Amino acid sequence: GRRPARCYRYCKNKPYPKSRFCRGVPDAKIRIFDLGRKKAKVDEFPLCGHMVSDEYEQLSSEALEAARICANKYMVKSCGKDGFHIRVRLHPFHVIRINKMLQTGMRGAFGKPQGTVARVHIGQVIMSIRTKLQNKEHVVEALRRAKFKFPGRQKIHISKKWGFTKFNADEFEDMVAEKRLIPDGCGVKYIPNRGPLDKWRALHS
Amino acid sequence: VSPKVRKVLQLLRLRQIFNGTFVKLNKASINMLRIVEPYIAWGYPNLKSV
Amino acid sequence: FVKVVKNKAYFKRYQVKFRRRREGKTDYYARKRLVIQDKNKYNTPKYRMIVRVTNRDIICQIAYARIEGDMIVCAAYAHELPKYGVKVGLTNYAAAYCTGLLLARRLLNRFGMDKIYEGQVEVTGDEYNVESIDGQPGAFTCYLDAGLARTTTGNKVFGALKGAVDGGLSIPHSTKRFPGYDSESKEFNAEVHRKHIMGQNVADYMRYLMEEDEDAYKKQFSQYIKNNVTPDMMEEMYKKAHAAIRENPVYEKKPKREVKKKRWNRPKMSLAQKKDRVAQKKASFLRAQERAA
Amino acid sequence: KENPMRELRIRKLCLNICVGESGDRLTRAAKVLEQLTGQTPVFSKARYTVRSFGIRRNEKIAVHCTVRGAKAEEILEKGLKVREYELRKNNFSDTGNFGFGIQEHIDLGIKYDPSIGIYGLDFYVVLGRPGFSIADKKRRTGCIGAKHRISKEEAMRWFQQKYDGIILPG
Amino acid sequence: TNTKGKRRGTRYMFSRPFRKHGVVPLATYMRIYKKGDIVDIKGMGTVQKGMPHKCYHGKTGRVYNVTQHAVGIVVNKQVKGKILAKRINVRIEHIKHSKSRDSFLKRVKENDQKKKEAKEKGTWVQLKRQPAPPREAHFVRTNGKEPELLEPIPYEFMA
RNA sequence: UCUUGGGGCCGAAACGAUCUCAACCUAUUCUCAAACUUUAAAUGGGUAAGAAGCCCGGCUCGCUGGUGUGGAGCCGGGCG
RNA sequence: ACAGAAACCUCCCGUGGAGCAGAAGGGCAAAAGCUCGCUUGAUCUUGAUUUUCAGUACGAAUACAGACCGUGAAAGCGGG
RNA sequence: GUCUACGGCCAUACCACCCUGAACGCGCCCGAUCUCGUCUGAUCUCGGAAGCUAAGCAGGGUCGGGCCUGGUUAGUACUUGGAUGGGAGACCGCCUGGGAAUACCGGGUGCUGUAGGCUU
Ligand SMILES: [Mg+2]
Ligand SMILES: [Mg+2]
Ligand SMILES: [Mg+2]
Ligand SMILES: [Mg+2]
Ligand SMILES: [Mg+2]
Ligand SMILES: [Mg+2]
Ligand SMILES: [Mg+2]
Ligand SMILES: [Mg+2]
Ligand SMILES: [Mg+2]
Ligand SMILES: [Mg+2]
Ligand SMILES: [Mg+2]
Repeated sequence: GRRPARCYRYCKNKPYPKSRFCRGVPDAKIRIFDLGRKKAKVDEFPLCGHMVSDEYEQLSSEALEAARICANKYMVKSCGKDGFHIRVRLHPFHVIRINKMLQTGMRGAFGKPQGTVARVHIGQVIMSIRTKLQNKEHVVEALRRAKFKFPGRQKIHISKKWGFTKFNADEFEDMVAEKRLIPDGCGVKYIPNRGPLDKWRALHS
Repeated sequence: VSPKVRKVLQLLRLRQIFNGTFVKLNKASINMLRIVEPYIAWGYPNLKSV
Repeated sequence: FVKVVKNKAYFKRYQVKFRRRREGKTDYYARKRLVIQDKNKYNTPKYRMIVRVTNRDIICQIAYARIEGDMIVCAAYAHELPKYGVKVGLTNYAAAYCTGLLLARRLLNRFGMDKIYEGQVEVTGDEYNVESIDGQPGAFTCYLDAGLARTTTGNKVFGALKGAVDGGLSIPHSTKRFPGYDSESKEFNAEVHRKHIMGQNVADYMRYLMEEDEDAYKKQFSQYIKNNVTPDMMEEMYKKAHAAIRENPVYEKKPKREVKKKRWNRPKMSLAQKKDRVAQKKASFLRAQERAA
Repeated sequence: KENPMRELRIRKLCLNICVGESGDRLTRAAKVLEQLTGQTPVFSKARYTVRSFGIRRNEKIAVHCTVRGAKAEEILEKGLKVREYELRKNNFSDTGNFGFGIQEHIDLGIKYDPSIGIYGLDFYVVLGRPGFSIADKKRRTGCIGAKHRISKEEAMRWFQQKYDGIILPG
Repeated sequence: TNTKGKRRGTRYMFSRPFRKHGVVPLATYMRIYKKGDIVDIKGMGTVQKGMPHKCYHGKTGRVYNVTQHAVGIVVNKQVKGKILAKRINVRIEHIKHSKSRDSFLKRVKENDQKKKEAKEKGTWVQLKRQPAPPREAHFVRTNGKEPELLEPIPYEFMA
């Protein structure tokens, strides 16, 4: 049906989003980017491991969907359906075209949309998994398997941030004690020393 | 030789290979030497060299 | 619940109008055409007569525009008129005429053209335009700057304009907007205009109130009574005001007096004061929390 | 002691009769307002065309007028008498205004006329304090200010004191 | 190919800057331009009259004519291998006095004054500019402190 | 969260109670733009770097003008 | 009041999120938008200029100059 | 100290709320005979001076939003010129110069021209 992914591995064309100038793009293969216990509070899952791209390339929505299933199944098998929270961090927005042959030749050769791909950079995170700390080895194995669904080189890297937050894990707890961080579900809100003093009263009352 | 390098080499009077001239240094001239950097060996001569 | 329109983005994207436009004082569409001089006339100033009527005054000024701000060349105020015999009614049509005339006579006195260009010393209220005299300095030409006033017939800005043309200034205009111009017949009555200039419309109103209701009369003209201004003497009062105005239009500035320093409003708090005030508030809040516990 | 320039007053009384169709009825409706108020009203045209309502755009479908000053109070007394000086808390807008409706205009002390018929109408009372006109003038127009505005409570309080009225819950 | 349209490609060139739309400040019309002036052309989209053609945006010229609203400018335009002196008519909204010559004019005056001040004093002053010379010798005091030793930091994969 | 709907659910039944899921609003959060943008490079494009300049005194004008004002032109002169 | 998601009246917020014949892009808030009033600068005329460019033509457009008018209280604006 | 008329730059000046305003002002305010215009003297126009700073307006405030300006982000991203540099490539490193922008943190919150007032 679709061409081998080697035909579209390289970011050769400018980004080609689904817009009012590109109509008729088929729906993407990946429609779910979060699964696991999305509703876990920020503190239940202090660990976060990433799959990081070593290559500047295009990933197809089929490979994102395949990896999501691959990583999720191994996590459910080893940590339970409520022991983790996965977040695919790439959305397939760039559209790839196909000039379908069977004849005009190369005349009028601009192609119709064929699918979608995500344009990833060196160092960009492909997907992330947060779970409890005694699942460090399970996270590494879950992401190591998912790599086989992608072209090119990736690295699994355990983050020093707390879960899916932007704050270093070693200093997360104290910031929560000083009310600089207020849990808001999956993440945290950051409280600066600014704005109406009334807010400070509510936090400190 | 590219057009900008070719002009700068002519102002220094280095129209031929292994041609030599003295250049008194300053912001104006030091930036010219940067343009022709791949085409010249330069440095600070001593009294014996002069 | 509905979207907050005046959110943070509404202000990041917001552009404020010109300050004088925010204040509602200047019409910048009108100002551009009034004050901008043709580029081939270079620095030749483009004068204009500013007439602004406040709730209790009439301000008449002669200004030309510069890049740093307008330079007021001459200025006359209706609150000066008591020096010339007019005590009350300093915002009516007759006062506007006196204020405008005093502006023209004051300006022409400054340039030394008052003897040359005497204007219409006898008020007929009819169309009159001064012409330059050959061999003499040209007549001073300016334009009326009406501001935001709705320039309908009888608008007092045209009373001040009439005073300035009768003073000797050259200001292009027609009679369509003087009181006494009849829209139905498209014809102008110079006697009706002469009535407003002398305030007979005010005097006729007094006799009306006097012959209709004493109480309403006292309410409407309490300060005319206090100054002994009666309907009969109004025309000669204004006539005596014009003659004195032409006799001496010069302004003598109020002598500036030193005053002991006195601050009538607060200054800005310093950073230390503001920063401490929050420190005091924070300690006070916890202190009150600890007690209630 | 309250400052005198803070007291409430009736800025204007807005009477409206949306007859719903141009023609003989609308012209008659304009006459009723002229009787009740004493001044010629002005028609209003449909902003759009609505098939169900049977109105085409730019068609006269309503007649309204503004009554101010002493006449505004006198007519307001008529309408509030017909309502027995009873209003509902919801009838008061959050901006300090209120209004009510009347089913037959004859109830307002207007003698019935065979050539005119009967009509309903709307009463909307716009309240205000002195200084409310700074926002309606040309030169140096401004906003009245938070402390100077009128609240639903203040208007409800004013209605009770001015007419001893009753504000029905609901 | 491309259209030959007059205002093609000026989507950003002629638009007004951010939060600077609306009225044109009147000091734009209070400037005095004289024959022989140097002016920078910058098309303004608010005024659609006298708009200089896009090829003249960002070029500087010499004023040769002044009318009620616009000026005549002689501005060099390069077309292939030649440079033409083009005479354009541009409304004074789209131009502004160039500051390029000022630093020269400021220098002309200070030179003539120095040339006159030093002359009466029987001395000699520098008038010509010079390129920045190489910095002369100087001592650097350590102030009894040892310069901080610096080392490259270890690589750490901040992903 | 009642400012609207879906499920229920005590009911005599209501905007009475009870929840619950949606939409809605409020701060957050992941990810994007050749035909988006508040910002904003490098490289680049004009111009200027004097004698055709600078500064004086005067004359002409039908142009502009409160003004022997303004601008332009012309004439003599001093400055390398 | 009839009146409802939607008729008309009122108050409040409203940087334009509308409108400006049309494609899009720019521009515009006491306006370039909407509504009234008066009107024919969409007229007569010689040159210069700009754009495509060969620095030819056309077309379109830009500053002026000479008349005749419109409009406005006027400054001005208008030869589509 | 500060206001009024006309301004220049056009948020450091805006927006929200709160406090305070001496004198002169500027206003709110009171009326409709006249001028003028409305369904309506609400607006516009006109004639006034009983009352009031309630509001506009002015000054001050807010661990205020915005705006302005610095720091950090960062010599990072990007980039001119160079190599018979690496790599299957994708790309990457170095040499020679230039060098950003968010989030985050701090500070500031109109200046000023002409004319005329008030303020021992
Ligand atoms: Mg095959
Ligand atoms: Mg391609
Ligand atoms: Mg006007
Ligand atoms: Mg307030
Ligand atoms: Mg208009
Ligand atoms: Mg003409
Ligand atoms: Mg007082
Ligand atoms: Mg009134
Ligand atoms: Mg107060
Ligand atoms: Mg702040
Ligand atoms: Mg200030």
